[PDB]
Order: sequence, then C-alpha cells, then structure tokens
Amino acid sequence: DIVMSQSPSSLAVSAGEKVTMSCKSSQSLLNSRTRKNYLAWYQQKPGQSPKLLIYWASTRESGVPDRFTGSGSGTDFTLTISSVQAEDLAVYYCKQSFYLRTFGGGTKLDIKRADAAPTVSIFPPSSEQLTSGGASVVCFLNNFYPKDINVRWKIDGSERQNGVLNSWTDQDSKDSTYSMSSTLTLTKDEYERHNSYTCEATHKTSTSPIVKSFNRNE
Amino acid sequence: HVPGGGS
Amino acid sequence: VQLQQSGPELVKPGTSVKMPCKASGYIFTDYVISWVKQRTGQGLEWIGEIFPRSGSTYYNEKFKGKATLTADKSSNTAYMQLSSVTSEDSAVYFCARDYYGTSFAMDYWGQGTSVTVSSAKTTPPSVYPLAPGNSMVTLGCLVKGYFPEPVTVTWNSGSLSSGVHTFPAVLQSDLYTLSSSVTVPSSTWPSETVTCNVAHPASSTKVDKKIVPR
Repeated sequence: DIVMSQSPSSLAVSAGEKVTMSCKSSQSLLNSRTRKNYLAWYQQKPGQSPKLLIYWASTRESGVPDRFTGSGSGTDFTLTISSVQAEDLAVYYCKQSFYLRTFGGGTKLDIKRADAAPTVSIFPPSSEQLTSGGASVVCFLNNFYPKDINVRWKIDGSERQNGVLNSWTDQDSKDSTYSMSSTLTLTKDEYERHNSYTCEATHKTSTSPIVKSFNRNE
Repeated sequence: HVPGGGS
Repeated sequence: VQLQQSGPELVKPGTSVKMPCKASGYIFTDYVISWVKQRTGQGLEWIGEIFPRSGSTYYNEKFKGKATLTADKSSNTAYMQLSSVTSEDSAVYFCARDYYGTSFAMDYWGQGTSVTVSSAKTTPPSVYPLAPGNSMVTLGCLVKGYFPEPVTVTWNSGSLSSGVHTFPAVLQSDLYTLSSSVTVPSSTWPSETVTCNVAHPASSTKVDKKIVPR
C-alpha cells in the first residue's frame, strides 16, 4: 500500500540543456539489504514499450547512457538528464520495489527547438473510395514547431466545419518537430457539388495562412 | 518468493 | 533475452481473455515475470507478479479477483487471464522480466498485448492511396473504417523509414480512421514504385496499396 508521487507532471527543455525531475515515496525505500534503496526509473518513448534506466536509486542499467543519473535516498529521489537530446523525448516513470510494486504517474519530457514552418500537402479523394460512395479530402501538415497550429477548410471559398477529423503526431524524436493530419470527409454526392477545395494552416512561422488547394476538375 | 527487496 | 506476447485481441464484455508471454534467452525459473497495464493516454499500472520456479504470486489490491497469473515451466510461458471483463480493462498489457533478488527491476519488457473490450464487431480497414494534386514529394495512405485498434503501417515493406509519419487513430462511432504520410525525393517517385503496407492483426488483414500518379 505504498504510493509514488512524481513532479513536475510535465517538462520542456532545449537540446543540450540540463533537466531534473523528482520522485517521492510515501515511506522509506531503504533496507537491511545493503545500502539498497529499492527504487527504479523507467523511460517510455511514444509507441514503445518501457525501458529500465536506473535501479537501486542510482545504478545505471546496461546500455543506458551516462547522461542519465538517478539519485536520492529514503523517500526522496531524483533523475537528472544532463545534455538532453531530441531522442530523450519520453515519459519517465519512477517505481518502488521495496514492497510489491508501485509506479509514479510519470514526468513527461518535451523538447524545445527552433521554429519550423510546416510542409502542407493536400490530397483529393481516391478513385477507390469515390466508387464506394465516400469523399475524403486529406491535408497533411508536416515537420513544424511549435505544436500550436490551426487548420481551416474552405469549399469554394466558404469555410466548412463538419466532417473534419484531425490527428497530431507525438513529438518527433529525430528533429523535435510535430506533424498533423486533417481529414475532411463528405458524401460523394456532396463532394461533386463543388469545385475548389482548400486547407489553410495558421502557424506562428507565417503571418499569412499557408494554403493548399486543388480543383475537382483540374 | 518474497514480495520485494525490503525483506 | 526476449519476451514474446500475443497479437492484439478483441473480447466481449463479461467474458474472459487469456494472453501469453513466451520467454526466451534466459533461465525462466531464475526470474519473476511481472505484468503491467497501460490505458490509452494513461500511466503504467502494476497488476502483479509470478515466480515461475514455485508458481507463487503477488497482486496489486486493485487487480485481485480480476487478474489470474499463471505459468508453464515446460514451455517457458507465463499467462495472464482477465475474467468478467468491462470497458475498464481495455488497455495495453505488458509482461516484463523482474530480476527478483537484487535489482527488483524490470530489465526486459514484452511488446505488450493490446486488448479491446467491446461487443462491436471486427471490421477490416479500407486502405486508400493518397497521390498529390521542392525536390521532396509527399504521398500518403488513408486507413479508414476499421475496428479494433491497432493497425501497422509500413512503406516499401519498411525500406522507406525516414520521413514517414503515421498519425494516431481517431474514433468516430465504433470505427477508427488514421492516415500515414511518406516523403521521398521527387526524383524517386513515380520513376520508382512506392507501396504502403497496412496490417490489421485483429482481422489478419494485410493490404498493399501502391501509390500511382494522377
């Protein structure tokens, strides 16, 4: 019945900066078993299974780089990352194994990088889909930063607000960027009543919205 | 089989 | 060392699911297997552990009477069985090797079994090519109207890796839709063929959609 508490819940730093995060246990994790505190640190990159980083409060697991350093004793513990890399994008959990097991609720690590304008791409519906009666128009917005972005769909100049499904990638561990998908889905019937289709992106990197269009005929 | 390091 | 979990599973409310974790590269009886739950966008959550040498178990209070942890020495396989399941049990479930005796740490983890609890029916995806309407060209794949999650997307059977984004699925009224974008040199397409490969474990569907111009 031991609880684990992590803070901060979230964290952001630029590549190269140092970061520190804290984990506290409701009771002592130390023992008669040598100096040992039974506390571990785990890393989870988006889509991936967890990875053990540190055990015994301070000891590096094999194949974990030295820029990861865990510390603390009793009921107070710390993970420090010196020289944060884009690839350290992850959630970090702390875990007690002094009695049974209990995980922390995690500290999410976000990376801060330079600003980056999106590659915007527009894709009309496919022949296959149209044949079966749907009309999905997809707009990709790729490799931008910061994550704050807004999309507007225009059919023949009029903004359209339903049938729109958006999805954001987790932050990219190679270049620290984000990407986004937007799909506007209509009936084929509704799609064949108009010509010009436009996706408009509003981002910090341009004062003027980034536009891509196509014409159903042309 | 013990329930953790604290035995 | 490896821990091999079953593929993604759709199960009905009120029923059971039993998932395996097949162990290898080590002495099965010298370590404990521990099991961990993770709900969509939530933290990790420990379920319990089993010491295969003896068969003895421990449980997070939370999961007593819900989760039954078993093991098989002869085939180096640990099992977790969930009973009388509800939407609450829909999650990814990991098995992990815990170095009971010292580290008391989970040094190796399985790929995790994605379990969805719903009486909804398995629907294979409709996969659509996305061909476009400065050297670098972007193309895509639309993966629409499937259930349950997950699907696996690759491009030229994984040979094209860099410059691929697969976007998270989004749920609309019992069906999932997601998409993937791939970005190659404008020099390589369509002069060379590009195909997206969609796999939906729950229906065992594998679709290959070739991206053709126009």
